[PDB]
Amino acid sequence: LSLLYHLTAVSSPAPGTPAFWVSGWLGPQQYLSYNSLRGEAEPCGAWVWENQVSWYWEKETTDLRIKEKLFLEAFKALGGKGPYTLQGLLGCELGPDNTSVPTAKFALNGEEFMNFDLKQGTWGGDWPEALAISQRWQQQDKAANKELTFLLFSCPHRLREHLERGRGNLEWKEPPSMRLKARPSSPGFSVLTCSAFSFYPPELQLRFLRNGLAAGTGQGDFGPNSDGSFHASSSLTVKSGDEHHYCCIVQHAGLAQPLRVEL
Amino acid sequence: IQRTPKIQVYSRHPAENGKSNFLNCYVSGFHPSDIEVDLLKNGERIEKVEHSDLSFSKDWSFYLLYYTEFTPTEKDEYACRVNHVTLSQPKIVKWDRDM
Repeated sequence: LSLLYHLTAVSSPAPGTPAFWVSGWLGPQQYLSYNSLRGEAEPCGAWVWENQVSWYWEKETTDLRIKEKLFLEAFKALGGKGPYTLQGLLGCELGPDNTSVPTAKFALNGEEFMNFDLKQGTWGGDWPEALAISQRWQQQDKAANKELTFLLFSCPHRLREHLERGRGNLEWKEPPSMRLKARPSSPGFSVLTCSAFSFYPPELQLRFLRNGLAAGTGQGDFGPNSDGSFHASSSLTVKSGDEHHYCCIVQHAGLAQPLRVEL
Repeated sequence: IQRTPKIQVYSRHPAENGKSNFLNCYVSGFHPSDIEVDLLKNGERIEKVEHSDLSFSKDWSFYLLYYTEFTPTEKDEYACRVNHVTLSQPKIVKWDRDM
């Protein structure tokens, strides 16, 4: 399990729009939400009902707030009329021997450029506008400090405290709802499209059979529903008329065996 | 750099002409994060329409789900229009049913 925060500031928010915002991810589950027109970190989905160390948010909040000041101040450290886009990937994964591996990288308008080095306790990267922000934040009182705390304490403490308190959530298995439909290609051709609805966790495998023998996985496509369960589909081209010989096979955690999906 | 959106459009559950459902239009790949996304019943954008928070994939590309409740009868044709600095005019993605 990894606890990761996605952090985003843009120089010019479009009107009525968070100049900064963050979401917190326990794995592929979003536990925390924080824009900047609320200055308040809040739980999402199941994680709202977690019995927490309660004074847990007021550290999430103060943390994220302090993080936003610095973010919107990286902009000032910056050259032109822009506008800019500055991104945070910050957290830690926990692994088998009671350990944390911390993570800290940043990008500039979709391009990666800064990283927090923790041996040296700093904000590195040699390409120019790196130096720049590194140094505003460098020469800024105990921010370098406030990070390490974040990265070696606050993160592992938080993650360990989700693992104990919402373990059950982490391991929700919802089986996908299946559907195999056919639509038409060039005459002489048709496409089968096995569509999987709802479903969590995300790992899921689809494939195709013509009379039982394997006849390809297809073109595949993936994305989220809003309860944070998921959606998946694969399409496959077949000889028009050969249709009903085919079927779709879904493989997913919510299932005991694999499952057949007839047309 | 600039990165052009991939757009998908699917219901939450299996489409069943008659029961309450949920239409999702999900946009994923783009950058900058500035984006207008709207859900058309038949032609007109829809009123009560939520949209989850905005995140980004392992290469900083933002992704953004918009969604709304609904109910389809083989009258209506719901679809997803999206405009962004990189698309040249809107793309509309007709919500192909049971896919």
